[PDB]
Amino acid sequence: MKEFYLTVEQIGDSIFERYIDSNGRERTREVEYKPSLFAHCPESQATKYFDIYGKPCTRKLFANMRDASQWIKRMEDIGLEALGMDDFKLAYLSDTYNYEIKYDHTKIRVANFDIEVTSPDGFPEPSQAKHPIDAITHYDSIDDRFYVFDLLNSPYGNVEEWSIEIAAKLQEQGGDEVPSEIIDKIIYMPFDNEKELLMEYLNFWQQKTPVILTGWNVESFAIPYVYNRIKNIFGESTAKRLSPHRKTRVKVIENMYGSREIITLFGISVLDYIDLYKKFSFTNQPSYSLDYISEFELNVGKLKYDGPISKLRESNHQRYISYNIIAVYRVLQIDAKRQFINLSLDMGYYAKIQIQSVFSPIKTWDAIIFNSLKEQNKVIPQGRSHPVQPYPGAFVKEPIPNRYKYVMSFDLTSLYPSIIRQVNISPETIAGTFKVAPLHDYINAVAERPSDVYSCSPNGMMYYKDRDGVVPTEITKVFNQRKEHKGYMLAAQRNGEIIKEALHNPNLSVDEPLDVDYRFDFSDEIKEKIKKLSAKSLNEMLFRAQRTEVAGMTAQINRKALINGLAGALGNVWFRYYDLRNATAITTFGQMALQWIERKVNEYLNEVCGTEGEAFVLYGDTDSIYVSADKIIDKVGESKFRDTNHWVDFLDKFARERMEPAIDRGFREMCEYMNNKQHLMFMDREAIAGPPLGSKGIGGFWTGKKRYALNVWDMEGTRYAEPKLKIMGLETQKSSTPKAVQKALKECIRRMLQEGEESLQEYFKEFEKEFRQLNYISIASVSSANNIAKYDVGGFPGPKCPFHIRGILTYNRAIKGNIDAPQVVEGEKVYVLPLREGNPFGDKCIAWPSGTEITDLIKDDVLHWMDYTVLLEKTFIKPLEGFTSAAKLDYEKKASLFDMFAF
DNA sequence: TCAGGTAAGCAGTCCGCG
DNA sequence: GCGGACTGCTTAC
Ligand SMILES: Nc1ccn([C@H]2C[C@H](O)[C@@H](COP(=O)(O)OP(=O)(O)OP(=O)(O)O)O2)c(=O)n1
Ligand SMILES: [Mg+2]
Ligand SMILES: [Mg+2]
Repeated sequence: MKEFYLTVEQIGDSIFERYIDSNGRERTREVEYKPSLFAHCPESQATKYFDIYGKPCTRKLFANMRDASQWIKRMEDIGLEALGMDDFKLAYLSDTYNYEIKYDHTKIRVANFDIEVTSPDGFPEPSQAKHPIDAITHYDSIDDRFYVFDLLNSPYGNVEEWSIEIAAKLQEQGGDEVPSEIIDKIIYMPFDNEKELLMEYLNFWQQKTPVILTGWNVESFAIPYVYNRIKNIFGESTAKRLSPHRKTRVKVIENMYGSREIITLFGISVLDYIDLYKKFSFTNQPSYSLDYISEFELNVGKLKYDGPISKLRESNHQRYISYNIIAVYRVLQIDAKRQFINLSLDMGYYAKIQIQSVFSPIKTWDAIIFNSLKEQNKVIPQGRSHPVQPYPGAFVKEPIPNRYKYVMSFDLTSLYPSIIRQVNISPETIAGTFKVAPLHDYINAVAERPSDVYSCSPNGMMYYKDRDGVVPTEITKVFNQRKEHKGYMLAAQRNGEIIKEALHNPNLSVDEPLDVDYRFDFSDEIKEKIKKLSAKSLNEMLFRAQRTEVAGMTAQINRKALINGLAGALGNVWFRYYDLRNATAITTFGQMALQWIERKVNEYLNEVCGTEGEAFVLYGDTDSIYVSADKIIDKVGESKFRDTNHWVDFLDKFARERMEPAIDRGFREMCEYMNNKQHLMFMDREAIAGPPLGSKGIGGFWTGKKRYALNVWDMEGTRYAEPKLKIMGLETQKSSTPKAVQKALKECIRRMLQEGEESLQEYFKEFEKEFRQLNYISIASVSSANNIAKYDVGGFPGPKCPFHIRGILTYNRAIKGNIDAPQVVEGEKVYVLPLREGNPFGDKCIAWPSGTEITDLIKDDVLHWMDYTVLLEKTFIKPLEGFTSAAKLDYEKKASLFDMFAF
């Protein structure tokens, strides 16, 4: 076995490292690491160390890390650059693991835990920890066991032991329905008192010390609550046993409004799953409660109980403990699906950072680039201070609002990273500048050629062509990984569609799902076998295919996110390689590329159609073009196609055989114009969109920038069994839009695009008539709630008070005095409802914590005073009015001369 | 909402617009 | 009532 680190820390002049040794065993060591830093030196001094610009450096080897840090300070005092890796544990990892790390996840202890705390007087604050911890469930990935620590005796009630037998039984049997597959994995430990529970928990923790520590809100709640509670009962030294090195730090996390505390446990890598989910899922959710996310991710029912959670232990200890166990399992279930832990480990070990640093793209890239440059004995520059300066980004074309019947789209592959590679944009590759013409002049190829020597961006920057910069080199490596995983994702997607087709004609038989790798396109043999399978086996295969697609999505999109993160890091003042010249070189080239190719595609299609000056490109955003294909379809004639799939094939062939070579010629010319190092502008066909053949559907529409809908039949080579709606920006896509309203607006759009005006009018009429029956939560708007205190003029709305904040203030007055009433949390999200005039709440709206039922203290009055009319107009009618006017449709049948009863 | 980036949409407040 | 200046929030990329 090749060795790999688990955790690394600097504590004074020592590195503390936990690691897996050559025999696969977990060990810990203290190393008195002597760091090196660098200073510029005269050419007269023979050296093997050079900075990124090729200037010679002397290496200074320090007696200890404190000496090195002090030297950095004195160098600032003198006014001289202190070069090298100033984060010493990153240098330590680089020296200790001077190879591509291969890690074995089976040896890494991943701990998932959740605690329960009964509190009669509101939310139990982690920084006070004034209430007993009465349950802990702690899952250990190495043991594959759920360790349950259950407090039987508390000042808030004495209870009986939890029953695994009742826990396993169905809810319909009066049981808790703890999943059958974890029942035999539960190790249950009841405790007479809290001191014994906590002492035993620490002994357990010492035996099975987490490397990766996760759960739901563990960083903001569970960890600080456990640490502070132990601290309160036993003292500080005992609480610090949560750290393998007995070192902890209270860390103050600042935001805009804006501060909270966490506990850093040295020698542990905390990856709170809520934060992993927020970074890696690419969702924006109305609520981030575990119940909400679990329901969204797994389609599992909410954990049902009677009364408040503050009385659950006393009234139903059995359910209390079962739900604590289930809470831990649901995070495991989400991860088995999303694979964010696996992703974090992959990224972390690739970069050679503390695993928790994956949350920082700057730290991630700083380490990758340092390791790369170190291999060539090059020396990284010192991070400098920079004022924050705004800079220009992408071009977005203003579309003409309209219906668009036949649409084909194209999108540049990893644009920004591709620009970096093509132009060779890097700190050490800057060759100089050239005199800029207006962007329009480059777009139209009338400007003077920037350089005959160097590779250029239209922002005025020139780059060397003799060798690749470190940024192009390293971005290429991660890009290639992304490309591989996207390949697996798309194959699984295509494979899913094959299964969906078979599900139309399932064989009536008893059989098993096929053992197949869904990351690769099914062979003919597999395809034949699939057509002979039962619906039960096919649905299981579909589930597996979709789980494979999810796994591939996680791996690809977040590698895409990482490489795009490097382009953005160049525009962040804290990045070691911050340079607005390089950040703007990328964005400005991107603007030119889009508009260059818009002109080229327009010219090509005008030529092939035998027309002049017509706009075929209807829209573009950053690196995409949307092309009107009406004229292409019309040249062969609607009536010449057998079915929808026939014209989809035609457009697919047209894109591949005609348009793609034209796009490529256009970009090859642009590459020569800018004298770039390597042509890397690859613009794959994305969507083929249109109405079903023979229908009255409109196919698509745009209302404005970043606001459109398309009926897609093929997306990047995935031919759908059923057409899929691609809706961007519209209210159906916004977490702020009520759930039921998203659903209704989506159906209106479906009818518009697939069936036509009449079908849309029928549905509108029905929804308008029935909507007052919808559950209040389904028709509540959602909003983040920041700056509640600012607009609070005890306790009424101050000047310019936002609508949702007014709602919260209404809520606060209506629950005033109640210690048990759920409190709106600053920075979190609320449901919002309008209130009818003359209501007992004294204002026009009310808001309460999102993902929850409004407290029974006021529920009936809210339900009675809900303004359904205002609700409908604001969330449904107004957006729909926007869709239909853009599409030139009416959602209500206009009067005609035919209106003499007989239609 | 600690944690790479910019562009740009819509809701709402305030208040002008004879 | 619509829209402009402005804040707040949320999306596309
Ligand atoms: N969060 C984001 C999203 C996008 N972009 C920029 C960089 C992208 O390269 C460009 C185009 O966005 P795409 O969504 O088309 O993503 P890519 O082109 O990078 O990848 P691909 O199109 O291959 O999926 O926009 C960004 O800086 N930050
Ligand atoms: Mg792209
Ligand atoms: Mg794009």
